[PDB]
Order: sequence, then structure tokens, then C-alpha cells
Amino acid sequence: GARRLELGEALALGWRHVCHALLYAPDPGMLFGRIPLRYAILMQMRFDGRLGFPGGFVDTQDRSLEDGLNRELREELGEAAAAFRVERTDYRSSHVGSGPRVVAHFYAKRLTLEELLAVEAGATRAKDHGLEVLGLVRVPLYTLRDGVGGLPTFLENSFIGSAREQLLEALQDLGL
Amino acid sequence: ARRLELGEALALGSGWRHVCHALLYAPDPGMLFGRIPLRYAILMQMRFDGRLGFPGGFVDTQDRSLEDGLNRELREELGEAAAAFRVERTDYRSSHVPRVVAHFYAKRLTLEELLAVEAGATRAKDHGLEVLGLVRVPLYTLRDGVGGLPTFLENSFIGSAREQLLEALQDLGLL
Ligand SMILES: Nc1ncnc2c1ncn2[C@H]1O[C@H](COP(=O)(O)OP(=O)(O)OC[C@@H]2O[C@@H](O[C@H]3[C@@H](O)[C@@H](COP(=O)(O)OP(=O)(O)O)O[C@@H]3n3cnc4c(N)ncnc43)[C@@H](O)[C@@H]2O)[C@H](O)[C@@H]1O
Ligand SMILES: Nc1ncnc2c1ncn2[C@H]1O[C@H](COP(=O)(O)OP(=O)(O)OC[C@@H]2O[C@@H](O[C@H]3[C@@H](O)[C@@H](COP(=O)(O)OP(=O)(O)O)O[C@@H]3n3cnc4c(N)ncnc43)[C@@H](O)[C@@H]2O)[C@H](O)[C@@H]1O
Ligand SMILES: [Cl-]
Ligand SMILES: [Mg+2]
Ligand SMILES: [Mg+2]
Ligand SMILES: [Mg+2]
Ligand SMILES: [Mg+2]
Ligand code: NA
Ligand code: NA
Repeated sequence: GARRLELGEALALGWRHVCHALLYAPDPGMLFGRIPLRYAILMQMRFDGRLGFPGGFVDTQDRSLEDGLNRELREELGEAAAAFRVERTDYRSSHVGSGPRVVAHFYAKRLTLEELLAVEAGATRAKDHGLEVLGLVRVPLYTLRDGVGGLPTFLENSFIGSAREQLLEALQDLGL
Repeated sequence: ARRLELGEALALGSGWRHVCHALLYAPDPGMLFGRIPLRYAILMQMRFDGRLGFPGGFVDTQDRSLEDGLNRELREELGEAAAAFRVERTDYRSSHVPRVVAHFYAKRLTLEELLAVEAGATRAKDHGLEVLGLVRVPLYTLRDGVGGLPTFLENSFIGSAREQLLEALQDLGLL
């Protein structure tokens, strides 16, 4: 897919910069009792008809990449997002997007389960709800019985740009 | 799957199980970007297997009817905002065919009822467990031509929900 860049290497090009973020939180619940949920991971169904992570374009009124990311999260989720900040400490990888001079920045934030729920809960009151944002979904991590149902089936769905691959890496690296 | 009449499908042996699901929808005067008219908000959901489907579940013997069994599953899967209405036999659509025959419904609500339904749908009993969240079908197609609804239909669905969506979009002039 799109070439993997360094931050500064990509930051060098004077271009459209777009940041998205995976909010996760640890999950002691079990499906049916049997199945481990492990973590609760927040994606969203976009206006595209594709699955993906929240956030969006970085503009000229953004003091830093983070400012725009944290801005585009509040737009898409409402004021549950104002309980945290995704801090570049969270920055994971960059990819050259299919748009005219479009780099894509991927973040991953560890929230607590108690913060994460209130995001879902405040999502109908969001500014872009039923507009850019159609609906928040969780990611299934368990994959069982069928040997195909669960996560694998989930990843057969459509994903925006590089979200599938961003999602896979986060599961690998942050050990599963 | 393969179509059948309702009575035909009610005339069946003890080894058969029945399952009910309902397409909820409401008129929407809003527009995407203040330009693309939206039309209706049509709720679908992310299942435990990552297959896109409609609210609903098995009828089972303990519910008095198919409608009851739908409405109960609907309050479990969607939360207590589904108690604001009740999806009757006059909201039934079709019956399709392991040994199961699946019934599909379409219920037209207010915009305010359907919006109130999304807010409470995280407090639902099956949220996190059975259901992993709610979504709206985009009905528009974007100027690129691929985007919008067509790209939403590229997703992997459960049983015949796709057929049932495409059916429900044309059949009451949502297309
Ligand atoms: N992991 C990933 N990996 C990779 N790329 C990823 C990834 N995740 C997401 N992306 C996506 O991230 C980009 C933007 O997506 P978003 O996440 O939604 O960012 P966002 O929330 O800040 O805003 C979205 C934009 O809003 C729209 O704007 C309207 C409107 O303002 C109006 C005015 O447009 P302007 O040209 O004046 O706006 P500017 O773009 O110039 O600022 O027309 C736009 N529009 C409508 N249809 C089209 C079209 N077919 N082609 C181009 N533009 C279109 C679109 O241009 C954009 O999709 C690409 O779509 C790319 O696919
Ligand atoms: N449009 C549609 N058109 C048509 N069919 C449709 C449509 N939409 C949904 N369906 C499906 O609605 C039926 C099930 O009801 P649901 O719609 O999911 O609503 P519901 O809330 O009652 O949930 C049914 C679930 O199924 C039950 O448990 C599972 C699981 O634990 C499992 C436990 O043992 P297994 O080893 O068999 O698990 P699997 O190997 O089967 O995955 O038994 C149930 N189950 C799991 N997978 C399947 C399958 N492919 N076919 C039939 N039953 C299945 C209940 O505990 C759950 O509630 C059929 O699975 C059917 O495929
Ligand atoms: Cl604004
Ligand atoms: Mg946005
Ligand atoms: Mg977006
Ligand atoms: Mg059930
Ligand atoms: Mg259920
Ligand atoms: Na924006
Ligand atoms: Na409209």
C-alpha cells in the first residue's frame, strides 16, 4: 500500500496533512461468558460507507498536528473527547494517502474503559452525528467457533485508505 | 437464502426456528455538507461476528407471537427507547430461508423517535456483547461515484439483510 514515511520526512513536504486516532480501553467483559473481549476499540462508519478511525484534515489554524486531531475528534464525538488529549507520545505511523499531496498520521490512545463508554454515550450529541459520522462501532477481537466469524469477518468489510492495516499493526505491536 | 409466504412458513414442524428483524427509519430533512439531501435515517448495526445486520433475534416459545419476540429482542438489542413504539404485523415485509426461516420488517418512525433510539442504544443489554454499535445507511452516492451507499454495500452482511435493504429501499419509494 501507500509508502511508510518518517514524521519529519513527511512534515518536510510544503501538502494536505490528515490525522486519525484509535482510542482503545481494556475490557474484562466476556461474550456469552466464554469469549474474551480483552479490549474495547472504537472505530466508526463514515459517510463513505467505509469503516475507519476518528479525526480528520489538519489546516492552517492548527497550532500543531495534535490541535487539529483533538479538534476533529471533538467535532466527530462531542464533549466526551474533552476528557483527554492524544499527545504524539501516542503517534504510531505515517502513510502517503491517495489524495493530491495527502499524508496520513495514525495515533493510538490508551483511555480507560470508564472514559471510553462516555465517548459512545456522548456520540449522538456530536456536531457531525448523522453527517460525516454515521455511527460508532467496536472491533471484535475474539474469533471463534466458525474459525472465520469475529475479527476476520470484520476485516472483510470496507476500510478507509489504510485503516485495516493501521488496525492490524496496533493489534500486533501492542501484543495480542 | 430463498423466499417463502408467512403462513407457509408458520406451517412448519418443531425442528424449525423463526427469527425476526426490523428496518427502522424516519424522514430526515438534513443534508450532507448542506448540499446532499440525506432523505431518511436508516439504522443497521455491527454484530459480534463483524457482519452488518438489522436489530432482532430468535422468537422462541415463551413469547406469545412473532411480533412480541421481535419487540423483546429489539429492546434487549436497542435499549428501552424501542418501547416508545411497537413493530406490529402491519410492519411485516418478507420471509426468507441451518433450519431457520427469517422474517423482515420495516417500521417508519418520527425523526425524533429514531434519534432518541440511538442515544439510549449504548445502555442496551446487548451493547458490547451481542451488538457492537449502531450505524445509519448512507442513501446518497458521492460525486466520485463509488463513495456513499454503493461502497457501504461492499461490507459483509448477515444472511439476506442486503437483499432486505435493497428490497426496502425501492419498495416504499426510498429509491
Ligand atoms: N487511515 C487512513 N489512511 C489514508 N487516508 C485516510 C485514512 N483514514 C481516512 N482517510 C481519508 O482522509 C481524507 C479525508 O477524510 P476525513 O477523515 O473525512 O477528513 P475530514 O473529516 O477532515 O473531512 C473530509 C473532507 O470533507 C469533504 O469536503 C467536501 C466539501 O467540504 C466541499 C469543499 O471541498 P474543498 O476542496 O474546498 O475542501 P479541501 O479538501 O480542499 O480542504 O467538497 C468536498 N468534497 C465532496 N466530495 C468530494 C470528492 N469526491 N472529491 C473531493 N472533494 C469532495 C471531502 O473533500 C473530504 O472527504 C481522505 O478521504 C482519505 O480517504
Ligand atoms: N437478515 C437475515 N437473514 C437470515 N438470517 C439472519 C439475518 N439476520 C440475522 N440472521 C441470523 O439470525 C439468527 C440468529 O439470531 P440473531 O439474529 O443473531 O439474534 P439473536 O440476538 O437471537 O442472536 C442469535 C445468536 O445465536 C445464538 O448463539 C450462537 C452461538 O453462541 C452458537 C453457539 O454454538 P455454535 O458452535 O453453533 O456457534 P456457531 O458455530 O454457529 O457460530 O449458536 C448460535 N449461533 C452462532 N452462529 C450461528 C449461525 N451461523 N447459525 C445459527 N446459529 C448460530 C444466541 O446466543 C445469539 O443471540 C441466525 O444466526 C441467522 O443467521
Ligand atoms: Cl466550524
Ligand atoms: Mg471531521
Ligand atoms: Mg472523518
Ligand atoms: Mg435471543
Ligand atoms: Mg439478542
Ligand atoms: Na473538518
Ligand atoms: Na432530505
